[PDB]
Amino acid sequence: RAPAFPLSDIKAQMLFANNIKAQQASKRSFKEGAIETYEGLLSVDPRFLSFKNELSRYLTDHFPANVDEYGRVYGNGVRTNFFGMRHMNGFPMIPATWPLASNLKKRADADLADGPVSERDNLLFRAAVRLMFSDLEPVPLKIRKGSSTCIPYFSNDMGTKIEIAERALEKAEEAGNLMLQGKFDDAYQLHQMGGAYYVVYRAQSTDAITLDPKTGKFVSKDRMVADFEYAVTGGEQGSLFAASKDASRLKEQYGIDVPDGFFCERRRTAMGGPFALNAPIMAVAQPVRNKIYSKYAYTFHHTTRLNKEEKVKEWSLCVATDVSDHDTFWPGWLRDLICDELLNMGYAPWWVKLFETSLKLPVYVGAPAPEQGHTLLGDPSNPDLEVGLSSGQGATDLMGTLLMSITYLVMQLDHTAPHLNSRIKDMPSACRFLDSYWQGHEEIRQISKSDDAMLGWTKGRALVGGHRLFEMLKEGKVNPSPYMKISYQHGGAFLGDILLYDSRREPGSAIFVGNINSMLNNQFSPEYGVQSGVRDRSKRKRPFPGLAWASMKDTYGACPIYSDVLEAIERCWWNAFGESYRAYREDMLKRDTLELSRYVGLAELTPIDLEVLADPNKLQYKWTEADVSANIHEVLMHGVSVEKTERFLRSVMP
Ligand SMILES: [Mn+2]
Repeated sequence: RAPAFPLSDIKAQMLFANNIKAQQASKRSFKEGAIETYEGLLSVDPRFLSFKNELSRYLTDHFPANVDEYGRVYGNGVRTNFFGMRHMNGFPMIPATWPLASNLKKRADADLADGPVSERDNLLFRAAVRLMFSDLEPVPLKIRKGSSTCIPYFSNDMGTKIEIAERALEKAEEAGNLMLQGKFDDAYQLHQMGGAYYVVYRAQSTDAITLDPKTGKFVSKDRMVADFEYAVTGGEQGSLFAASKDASRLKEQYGIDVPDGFFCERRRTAMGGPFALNAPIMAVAQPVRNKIYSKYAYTFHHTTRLNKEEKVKEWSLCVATDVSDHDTFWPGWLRDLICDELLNMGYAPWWVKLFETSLKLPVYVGAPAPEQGHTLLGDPSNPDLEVGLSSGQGATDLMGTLLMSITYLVMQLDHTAPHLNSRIKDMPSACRFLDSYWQGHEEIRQISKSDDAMLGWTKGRALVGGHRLFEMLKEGKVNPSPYMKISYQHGGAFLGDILLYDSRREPGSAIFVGNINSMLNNQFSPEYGVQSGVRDRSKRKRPFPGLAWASMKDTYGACPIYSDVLEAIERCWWNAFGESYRAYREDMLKRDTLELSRYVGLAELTPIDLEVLADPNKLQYKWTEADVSANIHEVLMHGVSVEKTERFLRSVMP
C-alpha cells in the first residue's frame, strides 16, 4: 500500500517552489467550461450543437461502417459511427481516475508475466535494448516552446528552461551518483531531480457513442476509474467504477443548453515530469530515436500513406493489432531489464539510475474531481512506484516500442515461426536476427509505433500459422501474448490512416487512406481551444487553426466519401448558421496565413507542416522533427546548444 500525503505535508510541499505559478499548481482546483472551438464560437453554442446533432445522424445514416469480420475495412472507409462529436467539449466526465500506484497486481489478475517467460524472449528484449542504445549520434536537446518544467519551479519561460536544461546536463552525473548512494532527497534538493510527476488531466473529446436501436436514446461509452483507495492499493481494497458522462449537471450548474444525446468528454490522466530529470534523459532518448527512425526505419519510421502502403502491399497477410490500456500495464520488470542491459553495455551507472528512477517516481495527483485531489502518492525520498509508463517520461515513446515490438515479434515466433528459434541461440545471434527482423528483411514483419502496429507475413512457412493467429484473435478467447492483452483491431488502421482492403480482402490490392472520422474530430471537436488570451501563437496549443484547411485535401481526399462529407458538412452548417462553412473556413485560412509570416502565402510549407502548425501535438504521436520543415521547426521549438549536449552525451555512453 502506497504512502500518501496531503498537500499540507512537508513532503508534498517541497514539490512546489516558492513562487506563484508553482504554488498555484499545488493548489489548483477543478475547472470545467465551454471551449472556444473556433474564434468567437463556443463548443456548447446552441447552433454548433444543433449542427453536430444533425451532421452525425445524417452521416452515420447514409454511411454505415463498412467493416469486415476480421476488422479489415472496405467500401466507404468508415470504420464506425460519427457520433463521436456529440460531446460538450470542455465539460469533463466526473470523476477522473486516480493514477494507479502499482500495476503489479493489475498485471497478474490479467494473466501477464512478471518477467521474460523464456530465455529466448529474455534475449530478444535485451537485443532491442542493445540495437537501440548503441552507436548514438549526439544532437541538440530540442525544447518544446510553451511547455512547463513542472516540479519544482513550474515555469514555461524558454530562457529559464534552457538554463535548467543546461544546468541539468552538467550536474546530472553528480545527482545520479547521489541516487546510487540512496540520497534521493539530496539529489532533488540540489538538482531538482526526483520529487514527483504532476498529474494533469487531458481531454479526449471523441470517445465512443452508440445509438441503441432499442432505446432510441444515445449511449456514452462506459469508462471505469479508480477511487483513491483502489489506486493506492493497486486494486486490493477500493472499487473500480464507471464515471458519469451524463451532461445534465451542465444545465443545473451553468444553465447551459444540453441537447438530447450529448455527454461530457472522457478524461485520460497525463503526467508532467520534473524537467531537470527529463533533460539528461531527453539528451539520450532523442539520439536513440534517430538511430531507429533511420536504420530500423522499415518497422519504425512512418510518414506518408504511400510509405505505409508500400511495405504492406508486399505482405501476404496483414493483421492490425491493438493493446488494452497499454500504459497502466507496462511492465515494471522491462524497465529493470532495459536498465540492466544498458549497464552491461557500459552505460554510466549514474545515468541509468536517473533513468531507473524516472520510471519509479511518485506522482502528484491534482484535481480528479471537485473536492478531490491535492495528494502526493508514494515517497519521493525512496521512489518505488509501479505506475506503469508515465505519459511524460523522457523516453516514454521508446519505452513503449522497446516493449511492444519484441512482444509482437515473440507473438509471431510463438504462433507462426518456431523454425526461427534456432536463429536466436545467444546474445550475438539474437541481435543479428533482431537487426534482420527490424529491417523487415525477414519472412515475418512488423510496422509499429508502440501500441499501434500492423503485423505481416510474406509467403513462407509461417504464412499458414499467421492465418491461424488471425483466427485466434478473432475468436478472442485466448490471449496470444503472455506480456500484454492483445487483440485484433476492429477496423484496421495504422497511425491515423485506414487500410482499405477491397473485393479480395488481400494486402496486395489494399490501399491506405485517411480516417474520415478523424477530420470531423479535428474540425469540430478540438482537444484545446483557440486561446485568444495567449498572445504568442507559437505558445498556443493550436497556433494557426485556419492553416488546417489548406492541408485538408492533401490528407483526407483519399477517402471514398471525402467529397460527400464535405458536402454534408457544408449543408448542415447552413441549417444551423445560415453561413457557408467553406467560406467560414477559407476566411480563417487567409487570416492565419498572414499572421503566420510574422513568426517565420504557403507555397513553401508541406501538407504536414500545416497540420503541425494547426496542432503541434502531432509531434507527440504522429510525426517527428525530420518530417517537418527545419524552418517551421524553429517556430514551435528551440534547442539547447549542441556543444553542451555533445559533451554530456559523451559522458553517458561507452
Ligand atoms: Mn492499429
